[PDB]
Amino acid sequence: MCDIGLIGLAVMGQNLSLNISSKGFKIGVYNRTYERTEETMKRAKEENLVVYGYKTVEELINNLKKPRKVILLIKAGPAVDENISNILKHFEKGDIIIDGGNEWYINSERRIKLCKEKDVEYLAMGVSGGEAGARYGCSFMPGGSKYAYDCVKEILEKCSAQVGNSPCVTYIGPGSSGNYVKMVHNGIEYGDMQLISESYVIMKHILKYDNQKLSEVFNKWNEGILNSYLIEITANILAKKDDLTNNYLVDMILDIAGAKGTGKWTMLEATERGIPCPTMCAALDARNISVFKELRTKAESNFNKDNILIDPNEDLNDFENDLLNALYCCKIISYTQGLFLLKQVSEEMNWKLNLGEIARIWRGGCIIRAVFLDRIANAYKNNEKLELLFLDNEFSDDIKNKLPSLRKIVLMATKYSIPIPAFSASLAYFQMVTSQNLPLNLVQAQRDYFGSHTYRRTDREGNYHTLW
Amino acid sequence: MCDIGLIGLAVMGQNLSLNISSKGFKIGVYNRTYERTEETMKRAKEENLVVYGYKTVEELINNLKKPRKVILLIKAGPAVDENISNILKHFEKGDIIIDGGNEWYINSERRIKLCKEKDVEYLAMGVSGGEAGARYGCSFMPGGSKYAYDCVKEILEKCSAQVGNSPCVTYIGPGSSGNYVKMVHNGIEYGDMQLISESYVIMKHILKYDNQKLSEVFNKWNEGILNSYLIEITANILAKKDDLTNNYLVDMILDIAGAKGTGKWTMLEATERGIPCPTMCAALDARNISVFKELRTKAESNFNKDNILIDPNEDLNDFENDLLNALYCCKIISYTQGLFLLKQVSEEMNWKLNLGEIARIWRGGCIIRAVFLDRIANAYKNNEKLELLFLDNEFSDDIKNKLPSLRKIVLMATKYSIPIPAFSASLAYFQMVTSQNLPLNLVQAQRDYFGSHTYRRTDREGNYHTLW
Ligand SMILES: O=C(O)[C@H](O)[C@@H](O)[C@H](O)[C@H](O)COP(=O)(O)O
Ligand SMILES: O=C(O)[C@H](O)[C@@H](O)[C@H](O)[C@H](O)COP(=O)(O)O
Repeated sequence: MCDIGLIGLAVMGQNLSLNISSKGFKIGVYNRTYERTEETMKRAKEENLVVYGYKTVEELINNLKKPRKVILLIKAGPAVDENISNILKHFEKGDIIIDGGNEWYINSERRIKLCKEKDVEYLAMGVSGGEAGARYGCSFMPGGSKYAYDCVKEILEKCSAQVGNSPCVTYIGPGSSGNYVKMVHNGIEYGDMQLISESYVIMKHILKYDNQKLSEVFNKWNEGILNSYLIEITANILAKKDDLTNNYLVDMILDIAGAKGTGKWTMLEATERGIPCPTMCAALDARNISVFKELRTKAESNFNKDNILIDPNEDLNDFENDLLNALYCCKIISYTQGLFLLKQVSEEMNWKLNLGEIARIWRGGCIIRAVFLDRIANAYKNNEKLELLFLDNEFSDDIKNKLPSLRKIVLMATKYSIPIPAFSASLAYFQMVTSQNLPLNLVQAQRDYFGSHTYRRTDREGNYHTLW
Repeated sequence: MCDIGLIGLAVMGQNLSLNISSKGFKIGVYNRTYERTEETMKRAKEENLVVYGYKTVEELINNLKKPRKVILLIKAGPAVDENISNILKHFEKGDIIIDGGNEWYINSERRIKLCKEKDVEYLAMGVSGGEAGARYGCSFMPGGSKYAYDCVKEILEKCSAQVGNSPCVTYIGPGSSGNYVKMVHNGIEYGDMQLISESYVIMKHILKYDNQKLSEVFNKWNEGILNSYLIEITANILAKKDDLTNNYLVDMILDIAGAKGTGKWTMLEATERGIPCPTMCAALDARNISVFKELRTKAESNFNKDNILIDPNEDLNDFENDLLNALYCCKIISYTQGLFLLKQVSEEMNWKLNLGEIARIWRGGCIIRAVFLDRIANAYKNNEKLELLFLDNEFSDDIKNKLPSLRKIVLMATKYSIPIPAFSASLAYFQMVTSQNLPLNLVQAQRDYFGSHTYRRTDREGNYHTLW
């Protein structure tokens, strides 16, 4: 009888099935369109692996060891609820459903209560790493039933990416906390990509770097503190030549960014809970503005973007190194926002999130993977209740040393009309959060003036209304 | 019998009752606690007006002319639905309920459906102007039943603020469109207040203006193109002396901004629909960051904000005039965002909003009222298909002449570490919306690299996936 089952056999589910099989576990798979089941078994025997395929969910469930465990890798929608409903007709007390898709956390909360009515345990698990990580080692973010986690943790530990001896998996917490952490991972991923792209236009249009010089700089950055998956693939992307023309492939790609929800969800949560995530908004702003390609073209035909002619007396020596420090400084600031969001939500939901553990399993497998995440992990291992990431002693020193470079980059970009919303939003966020006194005193005065909303004073307690 | 009735006698409801009476209409009022109903009648006596009070809602409904019209000014919550149901137990076919509170538009849609099942017409009406506007003239944003609007239009026209002889009321559209327009008014208002507060901190910390000079500058600006309620009251606020100390009152106000939902709702709507509103995020970011007053104090103690020492050879000539032009430029950009939001939402909701009419009724009564809004109303009445506000010929000229001032302001603020998120977000929004090519090509290549999401090409049709 099978150790675990998996429903949903796109390339993601196929690769995870091969991953589980290659680790010595016997796995049964199902997919309504049977050719995907056939493709999985074909790929398994081509790699000398064993994957059992069944034509129905009933036959798959019947071949599962007790306690029965099934992984769901189905595109988000009513097809997930239809499969859960069908599974609950054959599962019994103590069996486990594991949803591995990018889900909105409120949806998983509903499915947890529904399965619990039949005493079926539910694990809502975020997965990061794509098709490659699904096959060779990804980052698992399971949350929900701790009992469910314990029954499957050996599979997750062996199939996840390994950072030294440490598997990239942890018990996130109860309920839908696993979906929430994976959502925030993608939100942070949105920010890193927007910051990298802004570094790309800064060197292209201020330093006049061609695509070959750009790829070299990113590869040089990947050898240092900025070592990361996104910096690495960016260096590869910028050097890629087109095979339909004689241009660079990145110059032939239409600048309309897609998006599938997780970035928007992070933003909705930050707005609703009053948690400031300015770098998040900048990344979303860029993607949402890019959609209106025809309007942007007509708008530029009225507001012509003149070609950037650099002042010959412009001090641009060490500017490339200033940009390195600024981009690193912005990652500290951006991750501070994301980790602050996770901390406040954990406190509001009583999830008891372990931010050091979350940072640890983000060191490999996932998209934001970087040696940067090992520094974050160490910061929270030393202070589990750290309020803001850059208040850690080491990160604080990094900020104090690299912030002048950030100001220099924002200055030059502003002077030459280069849009850098994520860079400037990150600098603004740091300056406001480190300001004991902000101009919201005037805002409060205005609100009392036109709305009689009252205000508080600095020198005494109470709520005061003034006849201005 | 009474021409109309009003339920809910806080200061807003009391003043509107006096307003309706002062315009010649016979109005009956009711409040759950009878103490407020008496107070309304005493104040009516003292102002040589007559307002009829009733002890229960049944007597009020019995004294209404057909078609019966009742105005609701109840604090948002279940009490609104409770009063609606209580009213539906006595209204007949063709009677009208008008809700005037700051309501979330989805909740009004529900109340419109229920009242329509009882054949009672519903009017969800946004109201802006505060206590003074309720008494002497506010901006009414009624949406829903066109039959209900036509039956109550003369009361709304005479009680609204008058710009010349044009009353600040219009039929917004069907459904809850009136609540949505009022919500976006507050969103724009949030942006105006944040931009003004950044002008204040720029002059205070870069130019070293004290409060007397600050008040003089805003008064000076109120005489020119920036003539507006918010600029005017800002001048009064900055000059206001505290009577408990010998300091300026605004300096004794704790910098923790309140917020009661409408600004947050505007951002939630923009985020969910993918409509870029970066200036709204900056306004909300500033208010949300201000709440963390204790963390901000601890943060500055570690990140000491040095005294802003201005370079003696810094060219600050015409800097005050650059700030004037920059603030006016940001208002153009911010209203471009908010009016684009209204346009896109009108399309998606099939509301057929008249942006020229909405701008017209925002010229008086409401908080954002300004001669600026007459220019906006004229721009849309000249071209009802205008897409972006700053694409109007005269607004386009303003951007071209004033955008260099905005760059100069952002440059100086960046150099001297002044957080100005709304100014920088406005400038970034303009530079992105007017960019034919944005670095989202790199983002699209990354998403195809790690997620196989495919990309589009600039030179041919189709969706392409590259083995990078
Ligand atoms: O962690 C990952 O492996 C990716 O982030 C994964 O979740 C997927 O690629 C998302 O769809 C990307 O997000 P967008 O499609 O919204 O850019
Ligand atoms: O248009 C108006 O007359 C005001 O905007 C009114 O709606 C009220 O004063 C809001 O409560 C202000 O908004 P906040 O309280 O969220 O700042």
